[PDB]
Amino acid sequence: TEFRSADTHNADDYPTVAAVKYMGELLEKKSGGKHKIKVFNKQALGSEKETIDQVKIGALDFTRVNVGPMNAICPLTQVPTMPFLFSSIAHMRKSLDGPVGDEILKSCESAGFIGLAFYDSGARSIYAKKPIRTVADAKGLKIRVQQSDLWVALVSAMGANATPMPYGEVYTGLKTGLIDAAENNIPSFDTAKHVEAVKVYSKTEHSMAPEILVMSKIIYDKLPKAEQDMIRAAAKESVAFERQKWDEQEAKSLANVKAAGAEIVEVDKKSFQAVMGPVYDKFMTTPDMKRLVKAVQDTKA
Ligand SMILES: O=C(O)[C@H]1O[C@@H](O)[C@H](O)[C@@H](O)[C@@H]1O
Repeated sequence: TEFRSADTHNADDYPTVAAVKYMGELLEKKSGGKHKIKVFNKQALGSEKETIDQVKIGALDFTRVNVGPMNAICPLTQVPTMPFLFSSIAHMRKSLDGPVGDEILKSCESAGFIGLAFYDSGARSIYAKKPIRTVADAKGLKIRVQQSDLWVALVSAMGANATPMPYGEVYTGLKTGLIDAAENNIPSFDTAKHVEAVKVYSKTEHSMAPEILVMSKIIYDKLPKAEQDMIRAAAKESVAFERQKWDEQEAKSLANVKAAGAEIVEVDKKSFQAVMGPVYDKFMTTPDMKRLVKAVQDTKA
């Protein structure tokens, strides 16, 4: 069959878009030409939030979204959203590739989603019209976050005025002054044109919230077991491809924003990490959550 998958990013060569297309090619091979995937980027099938609900009801086969908007519906996705959980990108990758990531993916089935893969999204940092070098600078900042209570709390802990909005509204919000800041990785800041509106990128690196690729359980459950396995394998094998493309995009977008006049500011990251204890207290509240946070931070370099 020809499955459909959604992506919010406009660029046809964005790493997450390229990665699901690659998955589709692997799936065609593994299935002897039976199954294919068509990727609808440019949020053609809806915002992230909208596509998650379409997948839930079986109207959309796959969606590639950030863990952020999955935080309430698949609560263990909150774990890798947590601020300063991972010590580095390498640590994130090892954690998500291993039993921690796999447990989180499997946990989404109770909510109607087959978790298939985590894709790299770098580290997220604040961008604004002024530098944010300490949490004191963040106090009162009118900043957009993704649509989850955890995300609101995470940035609120910095003293900022966190405002949940869908991604597609961010560019205009920054241009018109409806919001004064947002936060994201460099490729997003670049490709969504946020850099056109605000130039100061303060490297708070306050989350490494990865992407998650989910399939509709309703659709998955109707396929033969052997074909379910093909889909799982194609997804898993696409992660290495996504990561290589992601590394390349990080470099390209950094060059782009620097050339466009972005001011990249180094910060006292401990200023920001020092305020996050209560976010763990308020959100990492179940035994599974506590065990997974510990498992991540027990992971050896
Ligand atoms: O901030 C956001 O909403 C966006 O952040 C980007 O990093 C994710 O790639 C994209 O999936 C999210 O929709």
